[PDB]
Amino acid sequence: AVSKVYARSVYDSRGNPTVEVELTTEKGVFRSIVPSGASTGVHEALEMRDGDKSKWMGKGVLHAVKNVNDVIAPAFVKANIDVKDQKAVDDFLISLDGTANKSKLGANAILGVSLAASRAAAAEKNVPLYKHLADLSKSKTSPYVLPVPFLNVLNGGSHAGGALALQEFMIAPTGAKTFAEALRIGSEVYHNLKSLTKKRYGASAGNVGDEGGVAPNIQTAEEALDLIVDAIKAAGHDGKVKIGLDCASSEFFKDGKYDLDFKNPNSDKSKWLTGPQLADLYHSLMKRYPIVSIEDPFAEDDWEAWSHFFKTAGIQIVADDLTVTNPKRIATAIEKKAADALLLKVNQIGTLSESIKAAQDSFAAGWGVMVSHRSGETEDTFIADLVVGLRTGQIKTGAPARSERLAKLNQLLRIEEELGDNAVFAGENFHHGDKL
Amino acid sequence: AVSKVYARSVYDSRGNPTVEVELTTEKGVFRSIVPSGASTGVHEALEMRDGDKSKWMGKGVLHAVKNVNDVIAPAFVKANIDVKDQKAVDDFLISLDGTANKSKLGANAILGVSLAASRAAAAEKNVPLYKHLADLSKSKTSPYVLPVPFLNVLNGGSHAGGALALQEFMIAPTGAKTFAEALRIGSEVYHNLKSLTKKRYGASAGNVGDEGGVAPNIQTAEEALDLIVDAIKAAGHDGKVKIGLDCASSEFFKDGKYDLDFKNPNSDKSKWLTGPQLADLYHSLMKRYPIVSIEDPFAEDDWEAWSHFFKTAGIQIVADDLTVTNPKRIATAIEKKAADALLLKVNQIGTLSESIKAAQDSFAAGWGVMVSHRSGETEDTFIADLVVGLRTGQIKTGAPARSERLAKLNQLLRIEEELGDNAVFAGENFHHGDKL
Ligand SMILES: [Cl-]
Ligand SMILES: [Cl-]
Ligand SMILES: [Mg+2]
Ligand SMILES: [Mg+2]
Repeated sequence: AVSKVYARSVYDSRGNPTVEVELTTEKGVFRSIVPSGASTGVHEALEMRDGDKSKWMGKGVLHAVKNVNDVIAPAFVKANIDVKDQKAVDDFLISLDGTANKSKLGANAILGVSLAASRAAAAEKNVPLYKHLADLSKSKTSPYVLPVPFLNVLNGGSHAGGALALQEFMIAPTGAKTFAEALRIGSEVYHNLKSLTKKRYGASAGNVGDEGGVAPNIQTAEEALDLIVDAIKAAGHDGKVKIGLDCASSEFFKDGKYDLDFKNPNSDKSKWLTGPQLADLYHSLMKRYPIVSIEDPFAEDDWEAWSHFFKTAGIQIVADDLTVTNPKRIATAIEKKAADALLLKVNQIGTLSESIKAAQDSFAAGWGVMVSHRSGETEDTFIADLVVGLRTGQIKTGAPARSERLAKLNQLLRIEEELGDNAVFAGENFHHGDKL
Repeated sequence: AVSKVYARSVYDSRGNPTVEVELTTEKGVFRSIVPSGASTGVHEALEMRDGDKSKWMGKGVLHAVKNVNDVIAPAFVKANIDVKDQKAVDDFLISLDGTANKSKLGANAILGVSLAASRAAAAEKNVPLYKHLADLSKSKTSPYVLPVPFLNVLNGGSHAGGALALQEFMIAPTGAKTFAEALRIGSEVYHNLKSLTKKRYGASAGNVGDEGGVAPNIQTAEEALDLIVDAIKAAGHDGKVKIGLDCASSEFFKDGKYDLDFKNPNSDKSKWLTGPQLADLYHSLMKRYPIVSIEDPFAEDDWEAWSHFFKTAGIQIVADDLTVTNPKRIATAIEKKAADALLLKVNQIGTLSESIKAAQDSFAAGWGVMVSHRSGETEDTFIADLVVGLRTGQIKTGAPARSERLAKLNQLLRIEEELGDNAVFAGENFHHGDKL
């Protein structure tokens, strides 16, 4: 029985405010912190921002906090809802908002409460969070599955100087026998990579981006890939570590063509590519490097490009901007066979219930689900329990640097330990961890 | 009653393993993570590192962990000590190790249990951690004092590629009326500095160092100071934000002199300074900029340079490498009137009791105490409660970026809200927060 609902403003990993919510019941006080999403998006749930240029550069969340304290709290408390019933909880908040995009209350206000309720329910049931999550999602818990962590290690695209258009380069320690082992190997690689970067690109090159990876001035994709290969070798993990890529192609998509030199204000339209030309480029890289996952290879609305590439690509293809954790977009993607893996951002949708259904719908279609962090994260470890609870076998939660990232990885080490014999590391079979 | 003591290996903010301890009592499970120190030091407690080049680059903490699990645990559990009795707990641990620098068990194995114990005691007493810490240190609780945060924003010296010899540039929002307000102001200036840096030094300049600050290629101290002044003005916080510096002079101390171009292998010995010459340089800066605190202005053993500068300097003078949170070093510094503020790194000593005694000893001599994070931090927020419990009025815990930093800052916001009328923000009187 919830006796109180309260919110306050706290800071995310990048120094911007975000919402923190507190739910109190007879078992104690349960908290959740919302990562940073969108205030102005077409398909996503909207996060409410204060917009007062006089405070926090216009990024405050006092309005959103006020919605929780003064709008949601009274009603919720009065409603006397069973927190164990996540669905009723979420339906309640949704109805209160009454908008399709949670634009009345703000998706940041709604979500905080959604997740806190889950924490409360787990305490009530006297079980760990991931177990309660497994219950809510009807996932197999015999055994449970630990995910392969896709570690951000190097960044390109809008995150760095240099011509390199591809946004994220990650490592996936699929060859490990345990999560703890996958994490150690991953950390060794990262360290080796950091050192090589400093050596070749200069000390300043060691500074990290929002997610903990480095971002030297790289000029080509081969350059970056070679670098990573060298780090794996140096760490002595050849054959045990694969590469994941986030092309974030919507950033260089122009006039139906893809500008690989989008960084050049003077890019040559002559050289811009068509989706098929671009597809051929990726096929080439795939043939030369151990790439096992590719996210957003094509633009958000370029359905045709995605379907074409999908037909002949043999690795996991992840949809991020193409689907924006949106039910309608997911349905379209599925039907068109545009990809086979969905990057799940709880905050893009706004409630635990909807998030769960999105994953379910995805699994039902034979697709994988990569649970993901946001660039502006917090010390909240929810996602760690979520990836285990949904049994996806794969998570994207930053480099093995910056505590907003590590906090999740650490929670995973904890979970694995606790599960003992009752859990398995997804390893090479991460694409379908739910079916293991 | 403690029924179990357990340790595991987790990762610090830099991706290095560290020790995590958990203690169980009838009230629950209590945990703590140790920040990263030194496995080698002449005066600090020794952190135990595995040294196996085949794992974690030689940084594992399996041995330290085995020490907790196989040596400390059994003995601790059988001892049946009252956790409320912090002295008994620490005495027990110290004796068990039997060395003066905790080199048998490792300071990292010891500290974890010391801290965890404090958490369990707070729960038993049914009070927030900061209150228990207040009780333990005999601090004044009416009202309580929230500290001024010294936020790292820009780095030089070892941390950057320009000629700048000084290591840390921090801002301290003394002019705010509340901790929350000081934090908001602090964040605004940080954002503004980041923009300006990217603008003048290039986008790559926006990447952060270990502690969340930027590290552009700055050539002079004025250059850096003016940048900060500009950031403060851009943010509209003129007069409310002060500057704290960490010269880390030991880094450029050589042969009795101070080489300000130590980064240059071509430093001209004819330009190396004497303590008094260096003292003059600092005086000039203090004249031109609003510097209210200077850390390690002279080398760790250069007692004479320190005492002399101290005579004439009218600002807080902080001791770091000079004291290494060591009782003998502190006593010496006090006696020689070398500084008036001690940087406290709990991990440099190894136990909570000793840390408290060190602050007490410092307060007794009229000095201030700046509670500090380590470069390798964690999601553990112990230090936030500690600064409040010791009533110091000043904490050094990184830039307002990277969750291993914000976690503490966010913890303070919570403490502040909880205390309500019962607390006050140190503001301009941070030097003597204990006597406020
Ligand atoms: Cl994001
Ligand atoms: Cl340190
Ligand atoms: Mg993406
Ligand atoms: Mg220092």
